[PDB]
Amino acid sequence: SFTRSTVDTM
Amino acid sequence: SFTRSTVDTM
Amino acid sequence: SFTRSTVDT
Amino acid sequence: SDIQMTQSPSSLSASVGDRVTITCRASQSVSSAVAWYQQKPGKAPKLLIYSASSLYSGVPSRFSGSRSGTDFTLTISSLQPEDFATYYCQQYKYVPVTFGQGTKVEI
Amino acid sequence: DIQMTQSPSSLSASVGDRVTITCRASQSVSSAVAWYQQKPGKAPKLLIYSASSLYSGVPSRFSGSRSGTDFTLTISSLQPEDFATYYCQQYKYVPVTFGQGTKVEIK
Amino acid sequence: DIQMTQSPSSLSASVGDRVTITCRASQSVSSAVAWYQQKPGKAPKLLIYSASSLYSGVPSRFSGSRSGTDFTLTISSLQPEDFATYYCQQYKYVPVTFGQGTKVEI
Amino acid sequence: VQLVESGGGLVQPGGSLRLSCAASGFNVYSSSIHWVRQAPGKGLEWVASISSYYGYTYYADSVKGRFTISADTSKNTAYLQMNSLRAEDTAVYYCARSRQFWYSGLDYWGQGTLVTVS
Amino acid sequence: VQLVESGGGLVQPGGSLRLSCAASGFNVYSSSIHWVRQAPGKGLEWVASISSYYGYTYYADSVKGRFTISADTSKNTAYLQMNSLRAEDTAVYYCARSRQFWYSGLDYWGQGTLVTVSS
Amino acid sequence: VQLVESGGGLVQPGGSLRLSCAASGFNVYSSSIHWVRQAPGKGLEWVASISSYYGYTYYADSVKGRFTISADTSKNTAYLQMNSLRAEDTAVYYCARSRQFWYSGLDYWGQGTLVTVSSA
Amino acid sequence: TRVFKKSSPNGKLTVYLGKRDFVDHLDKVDPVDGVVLVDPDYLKDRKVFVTLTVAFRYGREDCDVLGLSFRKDLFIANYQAFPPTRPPTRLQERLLRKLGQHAHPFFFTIPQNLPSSVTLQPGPEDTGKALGVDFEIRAFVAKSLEEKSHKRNSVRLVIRKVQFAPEKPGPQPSAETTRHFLMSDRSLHLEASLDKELYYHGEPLNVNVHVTNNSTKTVKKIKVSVRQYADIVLFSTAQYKVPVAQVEQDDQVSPSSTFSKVYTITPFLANNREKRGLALDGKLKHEDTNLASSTIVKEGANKEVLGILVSYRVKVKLVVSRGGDVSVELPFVLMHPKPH
Amino acid sequence: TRVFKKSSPNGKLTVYLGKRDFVDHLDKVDPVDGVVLVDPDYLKDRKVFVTLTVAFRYGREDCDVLGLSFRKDLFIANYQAFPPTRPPTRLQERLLRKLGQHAHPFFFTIPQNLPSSVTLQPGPEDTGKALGVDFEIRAFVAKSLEEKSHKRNSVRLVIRKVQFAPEKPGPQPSAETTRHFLMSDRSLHLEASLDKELYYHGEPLNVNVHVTNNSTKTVKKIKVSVRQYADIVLFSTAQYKVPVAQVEQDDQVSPSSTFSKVYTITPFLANNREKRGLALDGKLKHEDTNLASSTIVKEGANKEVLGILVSYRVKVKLVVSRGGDVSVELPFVLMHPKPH
Amino acid sequence: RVFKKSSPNGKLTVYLGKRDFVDHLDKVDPVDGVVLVDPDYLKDRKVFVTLTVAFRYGREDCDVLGLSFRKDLFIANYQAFPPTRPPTRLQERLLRKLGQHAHPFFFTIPQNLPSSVTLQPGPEDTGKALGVDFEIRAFVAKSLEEKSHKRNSVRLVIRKVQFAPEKPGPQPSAETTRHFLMSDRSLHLEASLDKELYYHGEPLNVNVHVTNNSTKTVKKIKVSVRQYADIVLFSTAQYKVPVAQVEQDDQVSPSSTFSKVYTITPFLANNREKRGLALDGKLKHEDTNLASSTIVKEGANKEVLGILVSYRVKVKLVVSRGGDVSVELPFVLMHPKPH
Repeated sequence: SFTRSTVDTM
Repeated sequence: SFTRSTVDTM
Repeated sequence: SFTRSTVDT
Repeated sequence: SDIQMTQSPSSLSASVGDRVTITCRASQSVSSAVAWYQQKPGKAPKLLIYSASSLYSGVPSRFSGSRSGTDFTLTISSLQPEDFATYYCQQYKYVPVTFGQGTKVEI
Repeated sequence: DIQMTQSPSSLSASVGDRVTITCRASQSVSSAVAWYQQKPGKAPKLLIYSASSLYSGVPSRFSGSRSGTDFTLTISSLQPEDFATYYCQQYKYVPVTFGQGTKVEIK
Repeated sequence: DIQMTQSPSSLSASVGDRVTITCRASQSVSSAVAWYQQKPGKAPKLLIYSASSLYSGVPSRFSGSRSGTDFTLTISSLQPEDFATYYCQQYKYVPVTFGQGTKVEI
Repeated sequence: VQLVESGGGLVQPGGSLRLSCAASGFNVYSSSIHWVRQAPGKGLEWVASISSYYGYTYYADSVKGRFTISADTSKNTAYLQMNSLRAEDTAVYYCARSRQFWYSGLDYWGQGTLVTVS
Repeated sequence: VQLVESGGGLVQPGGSLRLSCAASGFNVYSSSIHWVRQAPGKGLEWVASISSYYGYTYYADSVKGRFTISADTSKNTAYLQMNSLRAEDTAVYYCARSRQFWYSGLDYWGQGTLVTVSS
Repeated sequence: VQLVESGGGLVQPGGSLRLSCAASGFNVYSSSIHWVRQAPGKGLEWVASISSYYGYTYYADSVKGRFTISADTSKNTAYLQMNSLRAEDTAVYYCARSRQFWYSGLDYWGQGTLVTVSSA
Repeated sequence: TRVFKKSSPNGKLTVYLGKRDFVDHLDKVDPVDGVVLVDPDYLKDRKVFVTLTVAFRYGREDCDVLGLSFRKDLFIANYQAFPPTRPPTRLQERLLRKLGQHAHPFFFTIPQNLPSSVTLQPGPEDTGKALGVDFEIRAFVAKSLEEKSHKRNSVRLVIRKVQFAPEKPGPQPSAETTRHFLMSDRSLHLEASLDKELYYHGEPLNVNVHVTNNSTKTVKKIKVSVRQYADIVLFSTAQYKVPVAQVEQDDQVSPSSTFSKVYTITPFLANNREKRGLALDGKLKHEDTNLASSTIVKEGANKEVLGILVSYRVKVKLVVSRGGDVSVELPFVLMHPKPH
Repeated sequence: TRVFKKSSPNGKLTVYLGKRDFVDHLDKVDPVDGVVLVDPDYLKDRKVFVTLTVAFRYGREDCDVLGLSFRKDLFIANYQAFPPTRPPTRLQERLLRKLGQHAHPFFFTIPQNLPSSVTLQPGPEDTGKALGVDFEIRAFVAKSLEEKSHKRNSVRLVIRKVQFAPEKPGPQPSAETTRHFLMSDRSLHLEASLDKELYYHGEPLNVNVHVTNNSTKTVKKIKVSVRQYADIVLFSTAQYKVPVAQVEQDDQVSPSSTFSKVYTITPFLANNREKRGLALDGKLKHEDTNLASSTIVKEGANKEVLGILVSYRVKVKLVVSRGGDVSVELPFVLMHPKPH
Repeated sequence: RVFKKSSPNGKLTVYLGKRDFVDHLDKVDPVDGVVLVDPDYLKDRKVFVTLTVAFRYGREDCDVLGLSFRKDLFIANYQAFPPTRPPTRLQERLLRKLGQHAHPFFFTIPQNLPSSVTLQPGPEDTGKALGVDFEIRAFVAKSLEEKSHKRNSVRLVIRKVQFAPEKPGPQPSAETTRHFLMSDRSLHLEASLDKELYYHGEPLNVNVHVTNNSTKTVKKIKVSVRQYADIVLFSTAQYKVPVAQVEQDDQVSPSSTFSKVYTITPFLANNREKRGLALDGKLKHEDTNLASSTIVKEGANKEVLGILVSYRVKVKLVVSRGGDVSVELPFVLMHPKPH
C-alpha cells in the first residue's frame, strides 16, 4: 500500500 | 415584562 | 547615552 | 404555584339534539397549553381537542372550542346519544398540571 | 549625593539694587529646581520653580534662569521689606537636596 | 530476517575475463545495497554503493545493476591484483545483512 | 400499541407495593411516561413522571420522598415504588405516554389498577 | 486652607512622641505629604513623606527604621511616629503638602513646632 | 585520517574486556560508529553501533545485555564493554565510521584486533 | 390567532409580530413582515428605523466580568420606519386596522445564503453564554444610522431560522472493505448497513454487520460508534469532532469463519452534559433542547464558508488477535419531521 | 528653551527635536517638525530617510525568550531626508543656524483618525511588556526602502498623543426608574446622581441616592460601584470590563417608607496592582502612571477601527429582603485638566 | 526508479519520478506527472489534478480535538481528461510504458512560496503539530464542485528544498567598547567565527577577546547560539529559542586583557522536549535534523510567505560589581549541495 515503485522498461 | 401576546380583532 | 538635551543658542 | 381551575356548568338535559358549551376558567393566563378529554365512567380517558383548538384524529366535527385570555371554551353543536358522557379539561403551561371535576347526562 | 552650593553667602543692599544668587550642583538637572523666601522662624514660601516659573501672586521684580548645571536666582530691585535668607532646592532624584541660607542685611 | 544469498562460489580468472556476481534477497529493497572487496586479514574496502554508485578511485572495470530483489555485481576484465574475494551487503533495515565470499583458483 | 400494569390489591398500610407498566409500539427514548390517579367521586390527578431523554423527574408535593419512579430502556417498561402505604393513597392508578417533541396531551392510556389500603 | 501639628515638648531621649497633621481645602488622596526639620542657625532637611495614591514611603538614612509615617483618608489627616530618640533629633519640624500631578514644590506649610529631646 | 583500537588478548571467559577506538580527521557529531566481527573461514558481522547526533544504540540479539557501547565527544573516541566473556565471542573485531547524512556504507576502517576466549 | 408584542422601557415605542421561527425550503423562506407603533409627538424630531442582523456572539448579555462579545457579524440590513418611504401582507393590514394610524409596516426578505441558529455546550470552567450564531431584530429612532442610541428610543428582539425533513428518500446506507495480511492471499472482509439514510431525534438506529474471516487471525472484539462533526468557517477553515454515542461488543470471528449480527444504538443528551463543545440547535434565551440537527445544504455549490455547520457519521471497528485492527464508516442525516 | 537629541552608535547620524507629547484638539494636532544631522562621507552614496508609525505591540524589546511581537501597524508614513526634495518653522530654522549645513529638516502631520497611547497591566503569570499601542519615529540610510538595516545606520525614538479636558460643561448626570413588583401597583422607585459630569484623577465622587419603597418588601442592603469599560477594534469587535472601585452599606428601607443618603467614592491604583487587564495611560518605557484617562471621540461618526478605546460608568444596586434586587448605571468622564 | 500511487478502488493511479525539488532562487524543476485510468468506470465524469501549499495542524488519523486550521498559501488545478507544456522525456517514455489510458499533466512552481517545515510537538500540544506542506491530489468528478469519493481520488505529498550556495561571503566578526561613568576607563570586547556558513553537525569555533581597562573584574563569559523564527500568516509575529549554550568563569581583571577560542555544537538529542523547536519538513512522521536556515531571494519580494527562520550567536561578559554586556552575530546553516 502507501507508495510503491516501478521500473523504466526499454 | 419580557415579550407578550395580543389579539386579532375582527 | 539614553536621552539627552541641548540649548537653543 | 397551583394554577386554580374551575369548570362550568355541572349538569343539563341532552335528549338527542342540542347545542351547548362547557368552559374552564384559570387563575392566570396561558397562551394555549390546554386540552380536553372525555371518559365513560370506569374506563380510560380519551382526548378530544388540544391547544384549545387542535381537534384530535377521528373526532366527529360536532366538537370545537376556542380561547379568550383566561377563559377556555368547548362547544358541542349536536348532543347525540353515543356522546352522552361526562367531560374534563386540563391545563399544563406549568407543572404541576391542573384540571376540573366532570359533568352529568340526566335527560 | 547631589551636592549643593549656593553663592554668595551674604552681601548688603539698601532699598534698590540688582543682584543675583546662584545655586550650583554636582550633576545636571533639566528643570527640577525651585527656591523660596522665608523670614526667620516662619514658614517658607516659594518664589521660583522649574528654574524659571514665577509663582503667582509675586511682583515681577523676581526672576532667574538655568544654564546646564548652573542655576541663577535674580532680583532686579531689592525691596525694603523683602530682605532675608533665601533657599534653593533641587529634586529630580530622591532624596531631595537643599542649600544653606543667604543672610541679606541692610546697611 | 532479511535473507541473503550470493552466487557463485569459485571461478578461473587467468588475467582477463568478464564475470557476473549476484546477491539475492528475501524482500525488495530500492537501492540500499553496497559491496566490498578484501584480501584476507585486512580491512574491507567498498567498490559499489546505492547498487550502482561507483566509489572514488575505483577503476571503471567494476559495475553493477538492480532488478527488484536481484542485484548484479559485474567485473568486465579480471585483473592480476583484483584477484580477490568479494562481499555483498544490504541495509534497508537494521540489522544489516550480507554474504559469504568467493575464490580465485586459476 | 398497548399498555398494561400489575402489582397488587388491598394491603395493610405501612408497607410498600411496587407497580409496573410495559409498552409496545414506540420506543421510550422518544417519549415520556406519566402516572395519574383517580378516586371515588373524583377525577384524575397527576402523581409523578419520567423523561428518558433528559432524565428529569417531578413529583406532587404530597408524595415527595414517599414515592420513587424508574424505567429501563432494555425493556421499554416503567416502574414506581412508594412506601409506608396509607388509606388516603387508595385510588386507581394509570400509566400514560406522551410525545417528547412536543408535549401534546396523553394520547394512549393503560388499563389502570385499583390499589387500596386501610 | 490650613495645616496643623501636635504632640511637642521637651522629652527624655530614647522614647517616642507622636505627630499629627490634619488637612483642609484639598483631598489627601489627590496629594502627598512631606515633613522637614530645621535646626538653629541651619537649613532645612526632608525627613520622610507619603503619597497616598500610589502608597509609597521614603526616608532619610539617618531615620530609617527609627521613623514611621502614615495617614488615613477618613480624617484627611497625616501622622508620623518616631522612636529611639537622639538628643539631636531635636529640631523644628514642618508639615507640608504638594500636587500629585505633578510635583511642583511645597505650596503650603504648617505652623511647625519645636521638638526637643535631651537628658 | 586514522582509526586505532586497543584492549585485547587471550582472556579466560567470564570476565569483561573493554574496547576503545579513537578517531581523527572528522568530528563525531557528524558521524556514527559501528563495530563488526569476523571469524575463521567466515565473513563479517555487525554487532552494535552508536549515532551521536540523535543518541541511539542498537544491538544484535545474541549480544543484548552482554554488550554495552559508549563514546565521549571530548576525545572523538568510541568504546564498548562486553561482559562475562564467552568462547563463541572469539573473533576479530573492527571499528568503522559512516556519514550521518546519509548512510552510504563503511568508508574507513580500523586495524581490527583479534579477541579470543577459552580454557586452552 | 395570537400575535407577539414587545416594547421600549418608556412604552411609547412598541412592535408587533406574528412569528418567531421561519422555515428554510432551500429555495425560499417566509418574509419578515412586522409593524411598529409610535405616535411621534414624543420623539418629535428624529428619524425612525428598524434593522436586521445575524451575529456570531460569545459571552452573556448580563453584566459579565470577563473579556467577551467577539461580535463578528454575518449579515445586516436597515430600513426606514418613518418618514414614510413590497406592499403590506394580509396580517399587516389587519393589524394596522387594529392598531391605528400611528402604527407603520416594515418588511424584509431573508437571503438564501446563511446558517441556522445553533449553539455549543459550555464547559464547567467556561462562563456565560458559549459561542453561537443568532438572528436579531432592533428598532430605534435617531438623527442617522450612525448616531448613538438610548434605551427609551429602542427595542430589541430575537428570532430563528430552522429546517425540516425533506420529502424524498435516498439510497440504502451500507459499506464494506477487505483487509488481508502479507503471508498469503488470505483475507478479511468487513461489512455493515443501517435502517435508513434518515432518522428523527430519539429514534433507535440498528446496525447490521457482517465479517468474512478467511485470514490468519481471530477477530477478538467489536466496537461501534456514532460521531458528531462540526465545521467553523469564520476566517479559517477549521473542524471539531466528538463521539456522541458508543457501544462495545464482545463477538468474535475465528480465521476461516464468517459472522453477521445486528446491534442497536440511541443518541441522547442526558449522559453528556459535560462534553464541552457539544453542539445544540439554538435555544431562544437559556432553555434546554435536543442535540443539533444535521443542517442540510442547498443543491448549489455556493460559497459555503458561513458561520457554523454540522453532520454525523457512524463508525465500525474490528479488533483482532495478533494485530491488525480495522474500521469503516458511513454518513447519515438526523432532523425533525415537518410539522403539521 | 531646551531641545532633545538622539544619535546612532555610529555618532555621525543624529536627530534633534523640541517635543515628546502632542495635544489632540479633535480638529488638529501640532506637526512633527524634526531635524536630522549627518555628514554623508559615512554613507558615501546611500539615501537617507525618516519613517513614522503607530504600532500595536506586545512583548519587551529586551531579549525576551517567548513568542511575542504581534505587530499590526495602525498607520505608517515615510519621508526623504537626503537627497533634498511644509516650509521650515521657527525651531527648524534656528536649529539649522545652530547645527550647520549637514543638518536637514523633515516634517509630518498626524491625521485626526487614530488613538492615544495606552497600555494594560501585566499579570503575575504573564511576562514582559503587555499589549499596547505606541507612537514611534525612526530614521535610517539605505539605497532603498527595501534593504536591511544596521544599528550604525539608524536611530529610534518614541512619542505620545494625548488629550485634555474640554472647556464646556454639560448636563447633570442622574438616573431613576419606577421599578415595581408583581403583587400589585405597589412599587419601588429609585434615583441617584453625581456632583458633575467630569472629574480629574484623584477627585472624590459623591453619589446622592434615593429610594421610594411603596412595595411589599424591605430593602436590606445598598451597593455601588464605578467600572472600567474597554473596547478593542483590531479585526474583531470585542470588549473587556472590570469594576475598579466599590462601596456598600446595610441601609434599610421598609415597605411604605422612603430613604436617601449621599455616599462618596475615590478611584485609586494602589489596591489594584494585580488585576491583569487593567488599563493605563501610555508610559514612555517602564514607569508608573495613573489609571487610563477616558478618551474623547470627535463629533463625527468616523470609523476609529484602531484597537483600544475606553470609558467609565457608575452602577447602583438595591438588595431587598425576600428577593427582588435591582440596579441602575450611569456614565461619566475622567481626564486631566488642560495644562498651563 | 519511478514512484506510483493508486486509489483504494485500484482503477485510478498516478506515476511520478521525484519527491523533492531544488530551489535555485530563479527556478525549480517542473511537476511532470502522468495519470492512468481507463474511463469505462468513470464513464462520464471529468478527470482533474490539483495542487496546493497549505498550512496545517492536527493529524489525519482520527484525532479527537479541534484541529485543521486550514489556511492555504497557494492552489492550482489542471484537467487530465477530456484532453486540452509539451510532455517531457520521462513523460513520453512513461506513456509508451503505460499505454493510451495514461495521460500527462504539468505544473510550474512560482518563486514565492515557503520551504517545508514543522515544529516540535509538546507532551500536551499533541498530535501532528503545525506546519506547512506541499500536497498534490488527483480526482475525477462531474465537476470541480461535486463531492469526491475515496474510489475517485488519490493523494500524495512532496517537498521544496534548498542547498548551499557556491559563493562565500566576508568573514563575520563583531566588536564594541564600553566606557564607564567616572573616567575614560573602558571595556572593549571582540569575537569572530570560522566562516559565515556551516553544515549540520559541524563544530563552531568562536574566537573571543576582551580588553578590560575598567574599574571592575570580569567574572564569567557566556556564549549561546539562538534560533529565530518568523510567521506572517495574518499578523507579523516572532519566536525564539536558545539552542546550544556554553559558559566559563574566565576572569579578566581591570587593566588586563584576554582572549581565547571557544567551541560549540548544535545537536538535537538533548533538546527533544523544547516544544516549539523548528525542523525541516519530514515526509510523514520521521525524525530529522534541526531546521535549515532558509535563503531568501536577492529581491525585496512580497515577504508574505508563511514561516521563516535564521540563527545568530550571542556572547556576554559577566562582571564584578555590575555592568554585564553582550554582543551578537549572524550566520547561515544548511546542507551542502548533493552530487
